[PDB]
Amino acid sequence: VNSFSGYLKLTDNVYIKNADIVEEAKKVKPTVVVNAANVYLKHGGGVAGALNKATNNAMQVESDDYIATNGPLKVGGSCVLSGHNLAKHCLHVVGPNVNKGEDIQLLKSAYENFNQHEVLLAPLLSAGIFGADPIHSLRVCVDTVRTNVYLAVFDKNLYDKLVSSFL
Ligand SMILES: O=C(O)C[C@H](NC(=O)c1ncnc2[nH]cnc12)c1ccccc1
Repeated sequence: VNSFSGYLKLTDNVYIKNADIVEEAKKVKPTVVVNAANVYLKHGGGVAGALNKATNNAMQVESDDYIATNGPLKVGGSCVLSGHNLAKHCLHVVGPNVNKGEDIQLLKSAYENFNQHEVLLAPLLSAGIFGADPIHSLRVCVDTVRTNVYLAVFDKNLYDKLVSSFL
């Protein structure tokens, strides 16, 4: 038993809610919150800007040190950093950004990072301003992630569309 509330059940391991991931994290304090990061860990907008703002820019400061030491991530890759005031850890996962012309096939590789963690609070990778088809991304999530994932969808109309079309 865990502490998430009001989530709709989709498969053996995936739950979904129309919610602000920042507020879900502040409430649950999950072991792992997933950030929809880019390879430079420049947290400007979307999930990343929202999470970083909620940490008072501490996420960005930590991320800049990470990049200075290690260089950029790969599209499809991830790193584990602090969750600051939101979670124990933040798993920064880079899905492909269709608005940058990146390869949508890399979405499955991106979701595979979730399997290294027993339970996660996460956004829908590559959706929103990342420009991929969100129905396709939810499908890839359910068909790739085997650990317990609690998906937070910000946009109400999107959430309703995703639930109503889920197979
Ligand atoms: O779920 C959605 O609608 C799409 C989702 N975007 C957000 O979650 C989001 N965006 C902006 N500001 C926010 N403040 C709280 N959540 C926020 C997203 C998924 C993947 C990559 C980029 C964005």
